[PDB]
Amino acid sequence: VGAXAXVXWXWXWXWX
Amino acid sequence: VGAXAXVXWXWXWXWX
Ligand SMILES: [K+]
Ligand SMILES: [K+]
Ligand SMILES: [K+]
Repeated sequence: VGAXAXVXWXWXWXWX
Repeated sequence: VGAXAXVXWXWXWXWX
């Protein structure tokens, strides 16, 4: 849990 | 739904 790549909030593919 | 900012796969804070 923290910052980097995977899932959660930020930049990439999913929902606005 | 698609690319840009929000929730889902990619970079920023969460899990992975
Ligand atoms: K992430
Ligand atoms: K999106
Ligand atoms: K995201």
